[PDB]
Amino acid sequence: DNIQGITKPAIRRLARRGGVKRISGLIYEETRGVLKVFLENVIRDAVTYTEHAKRKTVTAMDVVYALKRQGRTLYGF
Amino acid sequence: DNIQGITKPAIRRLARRGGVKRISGLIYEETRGVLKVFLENVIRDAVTYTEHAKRKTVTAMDVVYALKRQGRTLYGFGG
Amino acid sequence: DKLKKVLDKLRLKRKDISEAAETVNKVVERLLRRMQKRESEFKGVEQLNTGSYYEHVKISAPNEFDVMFKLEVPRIELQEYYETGAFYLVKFKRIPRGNPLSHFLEGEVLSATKMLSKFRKIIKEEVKEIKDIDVSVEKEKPGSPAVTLLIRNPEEISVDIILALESKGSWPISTKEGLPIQGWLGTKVRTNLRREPFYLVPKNAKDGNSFQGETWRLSFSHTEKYILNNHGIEKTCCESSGAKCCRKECLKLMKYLLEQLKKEFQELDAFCSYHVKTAIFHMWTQDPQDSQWDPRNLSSCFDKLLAFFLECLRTEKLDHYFIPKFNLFSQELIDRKSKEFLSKKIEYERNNGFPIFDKL
Amino acid sequence: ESYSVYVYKVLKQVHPDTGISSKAMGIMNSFVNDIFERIAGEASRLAHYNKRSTITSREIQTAVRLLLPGELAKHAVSEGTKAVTKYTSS
Amino acid sequence: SRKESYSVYVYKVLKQVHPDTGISSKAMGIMNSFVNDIFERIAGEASRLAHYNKRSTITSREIQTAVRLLLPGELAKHAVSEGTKAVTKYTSS
Amino acid sequence: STELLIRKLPFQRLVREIAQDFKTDLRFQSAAIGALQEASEAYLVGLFEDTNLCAIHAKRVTIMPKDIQLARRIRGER
Amino acid sequence: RYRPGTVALREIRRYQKSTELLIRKLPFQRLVREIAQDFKTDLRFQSAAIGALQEASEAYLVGLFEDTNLCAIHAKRVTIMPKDIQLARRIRGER
Amino acid sequence: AKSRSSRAGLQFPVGRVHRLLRKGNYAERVGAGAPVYLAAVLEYLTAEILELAGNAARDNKKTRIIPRHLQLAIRNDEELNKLLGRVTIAQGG
Amino acid sequence: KAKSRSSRAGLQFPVGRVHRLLRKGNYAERVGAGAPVYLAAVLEYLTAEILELAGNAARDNKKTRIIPRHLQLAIRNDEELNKLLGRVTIAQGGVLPNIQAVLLP
DNA sequence: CTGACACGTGCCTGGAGACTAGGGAGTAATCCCCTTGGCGGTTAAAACGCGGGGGACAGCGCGTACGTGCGTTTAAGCGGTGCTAGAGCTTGCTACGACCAATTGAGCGGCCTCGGCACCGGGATTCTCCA
DNA sequence: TGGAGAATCCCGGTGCCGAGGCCGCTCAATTGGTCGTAGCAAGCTCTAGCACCGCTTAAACGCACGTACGCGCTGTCCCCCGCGTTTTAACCGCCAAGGGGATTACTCCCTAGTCTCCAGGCACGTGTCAGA
Ligand SMILES: [Zn+2]
Repeated sequence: DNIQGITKPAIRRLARRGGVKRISGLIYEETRGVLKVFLENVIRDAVTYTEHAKRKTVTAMDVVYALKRQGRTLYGF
Repeated sequence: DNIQGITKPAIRRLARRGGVKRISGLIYEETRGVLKVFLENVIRDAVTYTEHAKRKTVTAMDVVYALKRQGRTLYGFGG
Repeated sequence: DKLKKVLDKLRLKRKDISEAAETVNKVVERLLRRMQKRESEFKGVEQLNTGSYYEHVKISAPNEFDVMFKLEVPRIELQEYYETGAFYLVKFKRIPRGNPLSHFLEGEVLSATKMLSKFRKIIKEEVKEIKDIDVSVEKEKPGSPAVTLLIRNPEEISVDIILALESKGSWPISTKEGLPIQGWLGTKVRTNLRREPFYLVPKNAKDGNSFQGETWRLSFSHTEKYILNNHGIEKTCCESSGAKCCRKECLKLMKYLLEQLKKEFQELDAFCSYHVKTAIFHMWTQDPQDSQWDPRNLSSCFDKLLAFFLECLRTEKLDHYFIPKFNLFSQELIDRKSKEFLSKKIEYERNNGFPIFDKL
Repeated sequence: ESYSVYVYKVLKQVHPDTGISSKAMGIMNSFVNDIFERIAGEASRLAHYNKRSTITSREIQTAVRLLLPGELAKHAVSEGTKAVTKYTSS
Repeated sequence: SRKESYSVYVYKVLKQVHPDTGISSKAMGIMNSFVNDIFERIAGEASRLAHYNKRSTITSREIQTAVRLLLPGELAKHAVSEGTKAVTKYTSS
Repeated sequence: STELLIRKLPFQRLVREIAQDFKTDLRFQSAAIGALQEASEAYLVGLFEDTNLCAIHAKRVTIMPKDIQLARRIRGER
Repeated sequence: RYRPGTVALREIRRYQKSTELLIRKLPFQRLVREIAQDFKTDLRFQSAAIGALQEASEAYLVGLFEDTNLCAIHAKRVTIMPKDIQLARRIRGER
Repeated sequence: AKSRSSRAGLQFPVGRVHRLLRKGNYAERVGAGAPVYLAAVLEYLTAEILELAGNAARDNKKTRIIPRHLQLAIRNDEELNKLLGRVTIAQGG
Repeated sequence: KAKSRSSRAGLQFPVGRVHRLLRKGNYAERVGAGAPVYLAAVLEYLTAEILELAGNAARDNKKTRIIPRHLQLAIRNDEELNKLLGRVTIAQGGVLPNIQAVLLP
């Protein structure tokens, strides 16, 4: 019930920015799975980077490195 | 020129290895423009390495390094 | 002579083996079928066509039988603890989808206690399940991992089924210099035999201290059966067109000699019937297919059999055929007194015309 | 440290009347760090391939040509070469 | 001159698993390339870790982090358990 | 224009729930979730851009749960 | 006379079970040298460099066809088409 | 006295670039023209992106450059779109 | 005397050569004493992991040697190795024989 | 209308200016190997033709599931108060890694044998296909 | 199902050339020591991460509804598939030669290292107007 916080009006707001005009009724359960899968792979690395520094917070540059490792550079942090 | 040396039976053999079961007639002239776009990129770099070593020959290591730079790693030719 | 008669008596023992097969094969052919669909870890366990296969190779009691249920495993890793190839303990290598046996572990080692307990539980459930075949499971003892299942019948019969992991990977590094059948069966036969799988039977050391129940010993009984059946360097020898070579017959009569000795006298309970087979397998590579494997001169066949046996007893050395650095009978495994007595017994029964074969 | 002072000087001539926010400058700094770590990390491998023990301008040049695409490379090289010809000349 | 390859050690490691099995000298080129590729992946990642934390020393605790965030899934668990099994066995001697 | 499209508190709760599966007791900076969200939105915008074509290709206008698995099968993620 | 398609499946199980190079080597060498002539003139290739380039270029095309088969099966057909290739190359970053 | 940047006729720091090259674990040594060349390359790239973004803001009538303008400038130019692809930007939208 | 560093650790791969490679390559200003031992152990682990599966593929083929057709069926039939070497071409390895079930008649 | 950028001084910390030692990189000279070019003969593979049948494509119609709007409800967003974990820096010392000698077994190159394996030939089998 | 015609699988003999074993040797790993400074250990400041709470109200939720479009069905006709005959030019062996990669020996000049003098650049604070 915590993933469901990615409300349908939000998936539609993203799709309308991807250029979609007409959205099926089954892709919300699919976008949610895709989003969760993407977030697991970045949070796993963010935690792996924080533990190494023996820190407790998960800093922003830690997420930047975790993303960079995926091949998705991120500017502005 | 020599691009036509990439025959139709050759592309059909590649397609059969890739799983394709029936092949439109315009595929071949479409594939010859894809391969020649691939090569022109792995060579332009394989020759940038070679001109850096101050060489006249294009070694296999220039090819494998230039392939790494495209994200494709080739095993079995050194490195 | 006496040898041909004892061989005919072994054929009579085959008749008794048939009498037992009548019930045991009927039991298993309908008992094993519930195992596959039971949806447990022991699902897919299939009996392996090894051992006697109705023959005399089993070397078990006249009213007793034995068979083995080969359960496959993912990526068995073998480690020999404080031993020399005689005892192995299993672990696992990386397996992408977790182990099917990820809940029989004892840390990293996979132990025979938990597996055999679950095995006996499932077997008792099945025997209580089917009513057409009159089957039971006698109580368990802690001295053997055999889950015996006594069978009711007009005359009592019993059987036991031994779990045996099956591994499809390479053979253990303790067998590299083993199975020397090159000049005898050829390097082709060997290199096509060391591709088969190998089995691990659960066996307790009963001499060590650290790990007792969590130890498995290699079993190659399938390769043993291979070499017994299609022996000879001639592809037709005992396969067609007559050509009866007597080398299995000599082994049978030697095994009968050892069994009669062990029943007659007590302390020979420390040397099983397997040592005779290892002696014969080390001897067949001593002389590949000589002219002296003919039905005549068979008394010479036994002179040489004994010769080899006594030579092994006297010098305190008989390597396991497949593991060539594992003395089956040695002081540490068996102190010298009993084997000295056995050498004396072999010497005596060599003379006086083998009195052990009068009462048979 | 940050390139936030040097980027501002470049802006002051490329667009003398335009300014840049804080978050745009933040990205500007990320961009320069990324480009540096790519060109230098390519020159490092160029030197290692030829069993050399020094990064020289002739390897920054080859890294530029290998990384920048098309008419960027042809310009970058030039604006590099001029600088070296200006530097070694003093 | 003299070219140094891992062929000796890859052949040593192939006689532990699968005795009586050899390599075809082009598969060995495959395996030499694989070793020099994975070595470089781990070493570059560990080298980056040591630099994010303003350190100047690659230790056994950065090789472990690199093995954790490069190898996928179960490979990362078994690979570290043999890396630490060899850093204790090495100091007790 | 350029502003976020998911809601911040629901996404933060999602991030913390996913993270507690790795470290038992954890805490995040304020910018370590403004970056995780800000990158996760671009990932999905791009996935929808690439899955609109896999439906145009098939002579449709309605993207379906079957041509999101194609932009992912072809991109290596699946 | 085998019905159409049967000899198309017959030789997919054949060229996937093998590892031979599926282009002719001398036409490929001529192509490689003709392309490289636009970068540097009077250039020589180790016989291993061309082997590497051909083995690297055939894997690209095999994978590209593996993607375009999906892009064709998606649109409810079996015959691949240039539009199919252009989609498979666009989902990827190639165009 | 004269900074190396002034001599080279640049805006980016030649000294800091040299120091970052030396301390960065790139190669054992670092020539004297690598700092100047790399500073020139970096200055060229940043000057280009700023030239583009400043007149991409001028279209919208805003006299300041924000992540949106840099995003658009990257995504329009055919050259910087391929160099700076695979890249996300904060509030680039 | 003169024990090799790779024999104490129980390894087959060269701890000394690995340490020299770490030092001569530009990875860091210093390299601990447990880094070569950890990294040689990991490299030996991965090499044995690939080589055992490759050898099983060779042996079920009824062969006595490992060819690149066997280091392809070992990397591409394993969930984790396939993902570790997903952007890698094994020369003279071929492809994995899959054909979609909608093409079968 | 306010907080997000612009601009100003103290200073200290990192860069500029020498100087020297030595070792990495530039040059000249030889070696040999490995890339190119030619010759000539089977002969395997590309080219070409053509009949048809199985499939791309267009058309049509129903229906069910997607979009817009409206009344209601849930909870995100801003703020304000307040405390405690823990990020970030500092100061000791110490012990671990760099470096230099001298010794020495491991690993590379060269050499040489013969066993795995690629190929052939003729069953034997086992798909496909019209029916 | 029944069976004719074809591919594909397979198994007892060639024969060649590459995997692997061995030997001399050299150079790179090892042992033993010294030194110095990176990183641990402890202690402390105080930034910023969590926590609750109350009010406003933008946004999620739910329903109605009717129209756009997804999906099956049908037809038909382009255009690939399979097979056959014929052209061609790739593959192979073989030899020659010369261009170029590789190796070795001075040698010099270019980068690292060190000491010191200090101006560029960061931080803290104040003071506005672009524009959410
Ligand atoms: Zn016989």
